[PDB]
Amino acid sequence: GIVEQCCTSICSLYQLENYCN
Amino acid sequence: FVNQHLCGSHLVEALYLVCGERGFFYTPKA
Repeated sequence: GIVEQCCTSICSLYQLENYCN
Repeated sequence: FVNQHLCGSHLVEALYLVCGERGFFYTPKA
């Protein structure tokens, strides 16, 4: 999930955008 | 600003800024 991908490891725009509505 | 470790309020803030008037969902447990 988002914590594993963006907190515990380095985030990306590609990944953040997947959580936009 | 998104190409780093983003935790807690910092992650929510990034989602807010990136997603704009779309909004977003923040699901940390899953």
